[PDB]
Amino acid sequence: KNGDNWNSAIKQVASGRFGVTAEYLNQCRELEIKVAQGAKPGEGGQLPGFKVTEMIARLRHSTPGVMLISPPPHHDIYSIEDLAQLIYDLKQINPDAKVTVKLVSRSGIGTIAAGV
Amino acid sequence: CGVGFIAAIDGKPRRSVVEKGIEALKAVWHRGAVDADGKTGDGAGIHVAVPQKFFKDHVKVIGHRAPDNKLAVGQVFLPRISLDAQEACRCIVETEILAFGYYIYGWRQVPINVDIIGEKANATRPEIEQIIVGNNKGVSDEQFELDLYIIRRRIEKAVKGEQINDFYICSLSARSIIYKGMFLAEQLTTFYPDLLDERFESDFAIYHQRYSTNTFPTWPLAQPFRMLAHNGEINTVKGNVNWMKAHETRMEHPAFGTHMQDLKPVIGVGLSDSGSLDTVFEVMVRAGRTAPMVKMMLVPQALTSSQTTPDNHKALIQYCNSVMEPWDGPAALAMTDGRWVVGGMDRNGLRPMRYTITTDGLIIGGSETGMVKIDETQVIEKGRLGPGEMIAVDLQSGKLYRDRELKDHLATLKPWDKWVQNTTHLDELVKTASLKDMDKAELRRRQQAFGLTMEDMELILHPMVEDGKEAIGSMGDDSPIAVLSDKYRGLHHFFRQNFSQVTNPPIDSLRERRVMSLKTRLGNLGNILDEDETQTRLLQLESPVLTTAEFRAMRDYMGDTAAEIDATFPVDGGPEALRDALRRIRQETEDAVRGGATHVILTDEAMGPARAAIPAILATGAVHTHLIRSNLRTFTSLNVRTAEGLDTHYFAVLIGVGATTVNAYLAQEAIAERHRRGLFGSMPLEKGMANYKKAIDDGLLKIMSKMGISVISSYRGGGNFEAIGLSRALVAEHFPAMVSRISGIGLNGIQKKVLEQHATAYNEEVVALPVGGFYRFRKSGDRHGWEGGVIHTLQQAVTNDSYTTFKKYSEQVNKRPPMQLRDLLELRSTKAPVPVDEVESITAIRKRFITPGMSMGALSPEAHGTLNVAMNRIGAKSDSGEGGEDPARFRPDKNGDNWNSAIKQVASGRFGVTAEYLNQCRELEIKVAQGAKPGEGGQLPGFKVTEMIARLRHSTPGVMLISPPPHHDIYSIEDLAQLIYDLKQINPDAKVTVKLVSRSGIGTIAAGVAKANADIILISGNSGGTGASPQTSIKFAGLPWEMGLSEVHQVLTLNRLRHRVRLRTDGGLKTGRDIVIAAMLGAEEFGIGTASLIAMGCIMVRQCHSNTCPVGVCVQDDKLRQKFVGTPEKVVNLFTFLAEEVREILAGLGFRSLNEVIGRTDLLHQVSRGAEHLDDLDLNPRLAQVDPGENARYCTLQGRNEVPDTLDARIVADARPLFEEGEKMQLAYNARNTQRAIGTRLSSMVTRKFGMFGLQPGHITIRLRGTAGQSLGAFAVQGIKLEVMGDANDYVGKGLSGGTIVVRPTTSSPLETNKNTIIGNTVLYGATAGKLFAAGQAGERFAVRNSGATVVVEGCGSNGCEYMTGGTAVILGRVGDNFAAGMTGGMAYVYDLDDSLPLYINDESVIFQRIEVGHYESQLKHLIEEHVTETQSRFAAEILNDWAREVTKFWQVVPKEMLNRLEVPVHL
Ligand SMILES: Cc1cc2nc3c(=O)[nH]c(=O)nc-3n(C[C@H](O)[C@H](O)[C@H](O)COP(=O)(O)O)c2cc1C
Ligand code: F3S
Repeated sequence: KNGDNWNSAIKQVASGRFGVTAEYLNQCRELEIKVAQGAKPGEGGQLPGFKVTEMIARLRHSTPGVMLISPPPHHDIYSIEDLAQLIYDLKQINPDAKVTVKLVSRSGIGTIAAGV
Repeated sequence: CGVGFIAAIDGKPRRSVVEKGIEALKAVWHRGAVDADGKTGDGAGIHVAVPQKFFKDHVKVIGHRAPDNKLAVGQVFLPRISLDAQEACRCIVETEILAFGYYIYGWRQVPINVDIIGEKANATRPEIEQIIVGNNKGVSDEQFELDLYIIRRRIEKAVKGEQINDFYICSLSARSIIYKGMFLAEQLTTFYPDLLDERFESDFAIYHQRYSTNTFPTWPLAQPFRMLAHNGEINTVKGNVNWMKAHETRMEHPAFGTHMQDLKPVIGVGLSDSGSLDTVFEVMVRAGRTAPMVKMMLVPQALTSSQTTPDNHKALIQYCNSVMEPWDGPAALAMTDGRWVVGGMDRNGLRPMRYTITTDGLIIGGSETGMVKIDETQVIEKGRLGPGEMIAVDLQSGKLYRDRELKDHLATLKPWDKWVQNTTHLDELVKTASLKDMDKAELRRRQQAFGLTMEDMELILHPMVEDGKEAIGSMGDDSPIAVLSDKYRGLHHFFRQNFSQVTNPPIDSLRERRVMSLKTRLGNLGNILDEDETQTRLLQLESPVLTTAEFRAMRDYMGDTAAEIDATFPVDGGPEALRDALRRIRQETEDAVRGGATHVILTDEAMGPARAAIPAILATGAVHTHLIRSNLRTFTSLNVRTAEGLDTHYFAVLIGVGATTVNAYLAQEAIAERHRRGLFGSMPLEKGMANYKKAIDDGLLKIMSKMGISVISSYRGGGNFEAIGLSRALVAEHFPAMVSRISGIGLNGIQKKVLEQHATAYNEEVVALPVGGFYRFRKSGDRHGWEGGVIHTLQQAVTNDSYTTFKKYSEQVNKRPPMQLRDLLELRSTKAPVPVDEVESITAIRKRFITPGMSMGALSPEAHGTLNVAMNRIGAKSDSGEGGEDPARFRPDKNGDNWNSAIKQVASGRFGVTAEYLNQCRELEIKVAQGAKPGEGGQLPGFKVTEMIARLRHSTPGVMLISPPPHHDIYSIEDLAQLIYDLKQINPDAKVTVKLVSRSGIGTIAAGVAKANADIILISGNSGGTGASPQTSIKFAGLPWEMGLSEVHQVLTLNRLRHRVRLRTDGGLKTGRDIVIAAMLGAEEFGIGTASLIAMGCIMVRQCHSNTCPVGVCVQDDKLRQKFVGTPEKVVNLFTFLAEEVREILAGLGFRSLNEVIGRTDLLHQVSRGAEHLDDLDLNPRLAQVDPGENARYCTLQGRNEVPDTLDARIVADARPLFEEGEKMQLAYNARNTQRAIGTRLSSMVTRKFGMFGLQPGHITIRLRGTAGQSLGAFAVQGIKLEVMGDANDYVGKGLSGGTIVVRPTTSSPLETNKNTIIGNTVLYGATAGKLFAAGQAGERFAVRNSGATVVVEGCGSNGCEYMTGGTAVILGRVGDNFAAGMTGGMAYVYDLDDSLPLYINDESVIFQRIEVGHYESQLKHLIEEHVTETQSRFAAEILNDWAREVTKFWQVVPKEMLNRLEVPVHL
């Protein structure tokens, strides 16, 4: 009511697919795809046991007080063709948003850049 | 437009100064007008020192040997068309230079670039050359400059003496040089490539960029002049040039020598006002005086009778005003000598000026602050200039003198207190002389001799001596003009007063009487180029009106030195008695003057049954003009008696023509007679005489302030009038420079009428005075325009739908004898008639009609609503008026009507003006004046302000409301272009229409307004009604609208601007023939006005100013409002009938539509009255037809005229998420001075979206870096917040309604907050609600007409909180002069450290005291807490720390009207 916009303008599609939902993908302007980040490029994001509250369980559709660790590989990205298919899917489900990949700087990234 | 000066304090030549000057020139394009092509401007110029090394190297390159003494350079514009004229001009210059024996080094042709100048300013481009002269005789510099000045005068004279036009010496000296032209101000440095060389170095630079009012340019009329650079306009130019012509005969000095006989015509011919000002300035400087002294003597400071000024400056000002008469008007001067550089203001403080000091000893002054860029880490003092202030720099000693220090250094030269002590003010003289009768028969005889009536006499005389004020009319005058009458009318009916509309504003009289002077000096004229206490040995009077007692005292004083002259002529003389009488009195007074008599007394006590009296106006004019033409007026002070003077207009016109004092003895005789019969009651004779004298003085002050003049010493002999209905020969022979565009009766008719009246008076034994019918109607005589029969016939025709009755009404209206100018005309055509059906549809001409607005405070809201309903039903456009409008009227009706308007007025009061109120409309209207009162403004009596109008106007109930005459934000055409910019910014779908009043010379203002991006002009005649106005204003002002309309159309077509602006006239239209004639003259839209009122109940009772109008139209009480009998069907039928008659007459003419006739004057002809024998009124110039060329005479483009975009656009694209979702936003930008009206378009958008108060405060915030332009936050609604870091220019916070503005120096400022200026003038003009927190000294006219806003400022200027009505203002520190004058509602809190407030404040309607109630203490505490939280000012925190000790230092200012109506008692 006070002109406060609490929504998030960029949404993420990570390797966990915790809160992804048909309604969650239309409240945005740009969607982002997560491959790896600068701290844990291989093992994916993790969340401790005593952190997840009941609200976290409702957000992530899970059991309260359990250790949640995201699977390292995107189970639907096993090759670059899978990446193209996933971008097709995302652009189909959202008719007006943009897609974005997220890489980590390493040698031999040129071919990956050209592919994406 | 703008002037500016950059000076170095040390006094060393350098390049950075010229660099800064050119940079300042390059950023002023926003103020000056724009063109269509972008290659022509109004004129620009720079004035710098002479680069000695540059020309020395040039001469060395030529081949000569450069000497060591200085080298003078002179710039000349030679004619370019021919070739042999250039040769003769060079020969003239060389033969007048080589006379003094100097040596010439040669000429030079400055290279210029001729692709920048547009084609218009190129057809009159002169050939620019320079001449280099050198001193081989070896004289000092002062003699050198004096000789060069004398050489320039001699050259100008010898060239003028040969009719060699277009030859101008711009500047010839060895210290200064001038580079001026007609190019754009920006391209200066790319037009004169000489200025690009880095070898030009100076220590002072003065730049000017003017603002023209004519499409045809002229090079020599482009500022700056030799010793001056003026911004504004000088009103008193005619009186000043006349008195200069008088003084030209006895001014001499041993410095010049025989060459003084060359400089007799000190003022040339064909120069503008600033030109004459500059030439007199240069003379008085070269004579030996210094620059500050002559600045004081030409335009002095207002001699206040207060204890704010010590006696030193008081005696100085007395001497200055004793030497020379002032030059009133708005003027911000930036002049320079060879030694001093002075900036100064006028008496009132209208134009703006701001200066800044750097750390490296450099001072930069100009009109706006952001014109030059300086880092914040180098400013030392940002100042301003109040009324009459001045700041100077001395280059020889290298010092900077501010106001008080310079005033002291001036007043410490000569013993001014002793010199001023040799005067004599005639009060103790009459007091000690007081220690040392006419029968009623001859009294009535003479009263009938001079045509005085009885009822019209007491109706205007008894209210003068009863309370001390003047009468009040209630409706527009339709009496015949001075020449079309058949009864006797004195000469004063033939002179209409003047006024200023746009070029310069009028002056208020009730709240600015401190700055007006009515002093009169006798025996004071002398050598202005001499300085000795002999000049302060004269006679002083407080007012030029004298009763018989003081007149006898002065007569006994003068005694034998007077020379009394007759003013009578034999009645039995031949057909040429008046001319011989004039010649006789002329020779008599001239011989008396040559006889050493220093006084002339015009008296006509020799009237009897055998000799008639000459109208004193004519005698005074003849004597004055003859004493001027015989080089003798400088000797004798003219003294005049009369037997007719009764009203203020008579005394005004009698003093304006040359007289010094007027004594009306017969009126005092009549007053004493009326007292001896016991009519006033218990009032003594002396009290009545005092009231009468006060009334005459106030009338004179009103007539002076009508046109922006504050000194009677400069109005005398000015000829600021217009004679309508007189021959050209007589008005050019026996009167000063005036204007009479149409001719009139000559000497024969005057004598005939005088003799006939005298025969009716004395030959027959008249026993009682007639009843008279001038003001009111009577059956005896004095025919009018509206009559009983006509009113009844109109009412019947409109109430019975009988078109035949309307035809009979029109026939009755047209058959009357000629009562107006157009009645002397007759339309004709040679084509064949056409069946009536082919004429365009009735609705097509019905849509060309409007109804001029009337304020809601004047007439009852029922009639206003009826007009609006009828107009919104028929399809035409109505007007809301001046008193705002009801908000709930913004919704349609269930029956198909709408109680809204289509045109909103933005007057000089700004009552209900709000960002919303300017949105529900189509055509904004900016009222400047009207026909019933040109220079008074709208007024509303006391008891007509009920609670409804109180909640509408945000005012106090039961108290009078008189709007200020001048627009506090329109002081010149520059501010008017600015205001039109703001108004077109706030509303995207409106066309801004200006209103005008007919007068002489309106063409210049017309062309200016056309160039100022206006859309619709509106010319009004003198026959417009009102709700309340003085009688002199109604009967003795304005001209018929035909003359003005013809003039404005011809001027707009001449400059090829007519196709860019429509035209519209109003005032006294009843029939169809007048509409067709108005269409023929050039009008396109017509307003009917009061006629509609008569079709609604008004039957010309003329009691609207008493709130008891019988039928119930102009009323504000319950009982009379219920007697309303109006109906919109009446107005519908009225407009239907008008369109029907127009259709019929246009069919009879031989055309088919209105587009075929607009702009044609070759269809009119003139028929005269041979039996009247009067000199045929030469209406020929009113039929002057100029060929339009290719653009049609009526043509106009579709839609409003475009306008450039400001920063607001960049916001509305980056804030679109706000207009689509409604969320908080914070934006940041850099703000230059060129950007104007930052943040108004967003205000309009949010007003359309959420309304006035739809968003909570601070819903969207904007930060601005640098220097904001003019009109910051104009009409910002609640929810917007603006915060600027730096300084604002002017007009900041205008029209604020709910918004929030914050100004503050940036965080790195080394300055002191409460010791510098941060904003401009007229801050918060007519705001309604919101807040304004600042840190610094404001400007003059701070928070005028404020009502509801809350403002907190640290120190302000003069006229603070003037005319306030509500809200709260918290001032910290020193306040200006004349503070809280005329305040009516609200409250003020001042912080005084020296208890100086009781000396500056105005005790008219405010009381100042100490704070006692804890409630107000807590309120002020909260306000200061909020202010210091917002801007983090250190002074506010320091106050809040020591609050328990500062609660006593505060003073409270409370209006005299809210003493009991307030909830909490302000006094315990
Ligand atoms: C009673 C009355 C009140 C008026 N009030 C205003 C006013 O408040 N502001 C204004 O600009 N003109 C005012 N006018 C002038 C009209 O707008 C219009 O110019 C004038 O009445 C037309 O002249 P007319 O009487 O011949 O029709 C008023 C006129 C009358 C008769
Ligand atoms: S004189 Fe005025 S008050 Fe009404 S009756 Fe006529 S309009």
